[PDB]
Amino acid sequence: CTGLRFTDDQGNLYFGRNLDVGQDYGEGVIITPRNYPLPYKFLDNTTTKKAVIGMGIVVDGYPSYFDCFNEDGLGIAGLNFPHFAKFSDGPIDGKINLASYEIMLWVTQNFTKVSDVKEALKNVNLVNEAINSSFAVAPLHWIISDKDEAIIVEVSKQYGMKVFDDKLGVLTNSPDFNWHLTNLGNYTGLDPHDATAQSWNGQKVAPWGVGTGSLGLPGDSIPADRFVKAAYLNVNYPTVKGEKANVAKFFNILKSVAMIKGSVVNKLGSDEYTVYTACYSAATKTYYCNFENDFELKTYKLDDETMNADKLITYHHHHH
Amino acid sequence: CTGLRFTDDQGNLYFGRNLDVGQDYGEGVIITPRNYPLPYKFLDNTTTKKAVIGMGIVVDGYPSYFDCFNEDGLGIAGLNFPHFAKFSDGPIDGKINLASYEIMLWVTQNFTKVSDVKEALKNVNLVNEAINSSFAVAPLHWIISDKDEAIIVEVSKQYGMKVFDDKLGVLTNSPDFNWHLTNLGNYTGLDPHDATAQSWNGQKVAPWGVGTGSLGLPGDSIPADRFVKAAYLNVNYPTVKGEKANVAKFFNILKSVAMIKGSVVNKLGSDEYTVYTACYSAATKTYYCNFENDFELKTYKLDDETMNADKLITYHHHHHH
Amino acid sequence: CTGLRFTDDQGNLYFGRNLDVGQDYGEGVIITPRNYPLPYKFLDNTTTKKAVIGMGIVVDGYPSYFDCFNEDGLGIAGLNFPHFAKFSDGPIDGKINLASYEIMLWVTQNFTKVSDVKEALKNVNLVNEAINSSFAVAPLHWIISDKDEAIIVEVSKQYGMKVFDDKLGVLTNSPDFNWHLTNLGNYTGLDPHDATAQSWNGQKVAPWGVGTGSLGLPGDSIPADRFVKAAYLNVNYPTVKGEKANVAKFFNILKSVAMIKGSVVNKLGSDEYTVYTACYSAATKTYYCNFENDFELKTYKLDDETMNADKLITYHHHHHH
Amino acid sequence: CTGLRFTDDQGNLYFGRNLDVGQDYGEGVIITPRNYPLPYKFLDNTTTKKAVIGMGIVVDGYPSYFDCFNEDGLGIAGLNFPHFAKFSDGPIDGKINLASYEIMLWVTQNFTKVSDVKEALKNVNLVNEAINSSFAVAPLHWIISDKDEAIIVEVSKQYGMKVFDDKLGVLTNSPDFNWHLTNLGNYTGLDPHDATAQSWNGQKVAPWGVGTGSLGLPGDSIPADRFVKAAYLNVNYPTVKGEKANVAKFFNILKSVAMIKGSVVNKLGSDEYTVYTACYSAATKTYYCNFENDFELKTYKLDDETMNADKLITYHHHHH
Ligand code: NA
Ligand code: NA
Ligand code: NA
Ligand code: NA
Repeated sequence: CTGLRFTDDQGNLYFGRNLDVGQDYGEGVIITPRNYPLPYKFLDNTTTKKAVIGMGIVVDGYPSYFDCFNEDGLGIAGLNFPHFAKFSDGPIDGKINLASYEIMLWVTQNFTKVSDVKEALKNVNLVNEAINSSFAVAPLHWIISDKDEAIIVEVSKQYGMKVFDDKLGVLTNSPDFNWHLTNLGNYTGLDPHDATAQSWNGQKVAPWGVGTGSLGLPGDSIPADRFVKAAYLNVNYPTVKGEKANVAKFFNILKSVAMIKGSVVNKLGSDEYTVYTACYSAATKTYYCNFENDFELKTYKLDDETMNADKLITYHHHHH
Repeated sequence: CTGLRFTDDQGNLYFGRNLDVGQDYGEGVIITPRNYPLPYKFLDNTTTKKAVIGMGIVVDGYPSYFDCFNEDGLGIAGLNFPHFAKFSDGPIDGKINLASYEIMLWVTQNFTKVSDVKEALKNVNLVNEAINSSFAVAPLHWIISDKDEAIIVEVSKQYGMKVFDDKLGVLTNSPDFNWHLTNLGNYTGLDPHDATAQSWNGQKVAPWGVGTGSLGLPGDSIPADRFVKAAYLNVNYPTVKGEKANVAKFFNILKSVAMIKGSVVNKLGSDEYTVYTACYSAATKTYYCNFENDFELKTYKLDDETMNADKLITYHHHHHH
Repeated sequence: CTGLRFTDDQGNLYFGRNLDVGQDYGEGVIITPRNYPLPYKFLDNTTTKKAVIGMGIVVDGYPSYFDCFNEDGLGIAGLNFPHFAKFSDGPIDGKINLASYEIMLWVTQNFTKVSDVKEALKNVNLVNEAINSSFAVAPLHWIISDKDEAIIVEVSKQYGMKVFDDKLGVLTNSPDFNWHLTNLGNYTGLDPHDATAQSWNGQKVAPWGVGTGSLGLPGDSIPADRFVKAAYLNVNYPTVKGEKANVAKFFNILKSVAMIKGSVVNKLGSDEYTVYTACYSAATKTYYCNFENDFELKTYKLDDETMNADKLITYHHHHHH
Repeated sequence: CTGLRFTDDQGNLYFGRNLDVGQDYGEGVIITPRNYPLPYKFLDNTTTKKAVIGMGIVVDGYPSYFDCFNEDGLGIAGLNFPHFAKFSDGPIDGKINLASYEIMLWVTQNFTKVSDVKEALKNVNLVNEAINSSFAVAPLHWIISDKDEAIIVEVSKQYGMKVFDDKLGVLTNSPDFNWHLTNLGNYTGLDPHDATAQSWNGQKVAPWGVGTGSLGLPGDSIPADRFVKAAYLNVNYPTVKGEKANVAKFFNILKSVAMIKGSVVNKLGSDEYTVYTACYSAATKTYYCNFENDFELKTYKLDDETMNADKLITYHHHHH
């Protein structure tokens, strides 16, 4: 998995992710309308006040999102953080206690600004607790973004709860976010500008084509390598104008660091690959995605009809 | 540029390319119908006998293709081959003489099997002659494919004319094709299979995520590195079923090795990037494409209307750079 | 700099380092005998009780070691830790307070087991104090080893004081040690075993020579890359028998990751390179070393003469830079 | 294997090689004096006119050299060229026909200048013929050097006999020399100069230590990678003065690209590693070497005693 965000020139946000998995989770697009029942394990039950859209599954009427985005332009994506993620073994007195899966809707239902999320997370405790008996707790970390800033939320057995500002606009998987940030200093030799002809003791040594400035840029799917590549691409990609160009830019970057089917076989014998790429445009309230076996962009929208529906709106699962 | 071909389980061909350039050329999609006038610099002028589709420009009524594909399922793509490509000073008596730009139509008009193209090429001579004085001769090499085999055609100052079988189904830019083939032996350490946990003198060293067996796979846009990655992806991608799945597999692979805007600045100061990605599906006679600033797939078809049109059918030019 | 330790089949320790710098420091080999005066900034002044040998300079009669090893087979080496290393503003009541330069002698004089060093360090405080106003406080971290275990000591602004067990037997420079350890998981794809011939869609792709399983092993002098390579070599080098074979194995490994003159120019314009490589053999109490411009092994020994000398024994300084 | 040459400021040559093998060949240092019997398979038998030194084996009184150097400052080293090397299946009329193993002494006995070797090789045919019944033909290519130039001699089934000028002063193994030269253009992004701090969308990304300019320099033992690294090191290493400094420089470079024991296991189950590193100094007529298990430099010399001996002078085989 790779998460990505950036803005156009006028602060319109484009924010999304690749889902890179080794099995089928049965997910599909889900629109949660306003005034939908919203239970909490350790807080008063309530109802949604904001409509949200994203990809996920429905568990006894609870929309469990892999990524979701509210009508006000703030979203969150959950990505794998194995060997690090570890939540509290029980709620703590005086904290805002959330089972780790509840963070998706807690963030999208109560906030519109990342700066506010940041202040609220100072009294939040994430609890190691599953939705129900037949689910395990997923070892996730999260990227949260509005149009002004993105933060990384990580709760690990190594370091506890840490919240990072993410100026690169990217997130992958393990190890922890500061490790990845530190790793970038080893890639300062990268340069978009091509090299030119040289004399190696009088032997002409010259580029055969363009691209020689990025010698050393990794192209495999190791999380640290996708991180370096996605970060490099995102910060050097110019700002572009309009919905079509920005959506295209989003998919150009994430299809570049996609995990290609057949190139990764996990230790259990299964292919791991990017099953879908998705982008939320806050300006149009539109969720764009495509699939490993179906490349044309699909669109799903928060609008006056869907934001006010009486039930969840769920699209059949796209068969991988 | 990266060219790519493969087939599905029924022998349906999927064949196309990325165009990675640093300036605008005015190109767009062009259908050339049957019975369209076809001049030759050094051969008897004639008319097209098969319809073709692809990307290119029209120069004084002559469709000059970047890539093109005939209704019988054989296609060709021209890619840059700098510091190598060199053609004859003039025509040669006894040979089939073509200005190098004429090879696109000469191949798509006269053949349906790459086997026949291979035999005819033994008597072909490519000439260093431009279409007119406004254009320079482009230093190209070519990939040609039907459903059964793909070949690379390179005509160089170093080696003369060479024709290679291309079992990898990929082509990029310089150096020459046998150089790239030889390079693959240096990457036999790549493995789709993940590593597992190890004991480094009792220190547990274990992967953090999947992908560890492809350690060393280059991610940059140097032609050698795009060749290795593109070949590695193509040969390990499973054969898939149906038009939608195969077209998506094509774009999945070529977008993986696309040259991303902002990441490559040439020595003249211009961004080099993939301005379009195109796929020809021989089974539906459909040309698919999308662009750096417009990701939706656009489709264009050779069918009973377009193949018997009375003129060139030209779609508008999408601006870039 | 790269520090390295391992043992032979009998538990004889071989422990030393490369010094990779961009200027001359005047260093040379120094034997400090037993019963030599030993002042402390924040502790009762005393005398040495064990003889030590290593590389360093003498400042007003005080041997300031870059690395040093005591007659009981425990040693320590200081390596650069920039952008991390930070020590206390002043001493702290109740702690064993040391100016950071005093750690070399404090360790080699008071311990023979790394286990005891580990316990004492829980009450140690390192102070940001130079030896005098002519020298700046060096931003060091340390590797300490006996025959049984090696530890890394890092005192940083980011993390305070940390002590790590070092099963890899290696240390380089920044970032912090847990960062490097974590990095190793990304290199689980490395394999000493050669690849063999493969079929890439029927194209034979086969190694041209041995070594193909270590595809992706970095060859540059970035501290992260020297750490990965040095750890990989050390853990896969077989245990060897005898003094000559073990000393050679040591130099084989450290010369593999040496920083070669001319290949690294720092932002101030100076060449950074390995000016010397040194190995302490605990079994013979012998310090071996050679230099960038003099490859013969020079040897210096702690024995009954040098350990009971009446003064510091200093060998001449070999000029560099 | 890696071969290396360079000169000091006054044209004194330093020239040698690593031997990287997976088994023991029983080789040792051999001095061949003047007037020693020198048979040829396809030419008149003669005697040596120049003394030579180097590493090799003795086969029925014939010194079969892995590398050797004549008293006049010209040397040759044979290195592996598998899957390419292919010699003539029989002598050709009108050519100077040499069985491929005879080239070592033919070059060192008849020439002092590489420019002369170059002209003579135009009428030379290398023949696929073993020393005797119990030896196979080794698939070698060669590096030949005097103080002014080095050439690469390659006879392959792909390309026939080719002779290259070698301004890099290095040679490894397969593939062919022009392939390696072409490969350097892909590494033009390498720079000895360190990178400096950068702003990745306002995130400080800065080197943690020196060395960042050579991002992408390979450190494994694949022949193409040792070639790139050795070439880079040799052309950026400054010229140095005097015998000690130049011998040290030689070993610094070749120990850097050495094949370290335990890091390479071949498909038959054996470790491959650098068993010896050797350097001939033409100025002192001294052959320096050390070994994987014995690091102190050993020296062997062409002098008035050894150049005029009555038999071969052979040192017992160093046991690996
Ligand atoms: Na509740
Ligand atoms: Na004509
Ligand atoms: Na004191
Ligand atoms: Na004879």
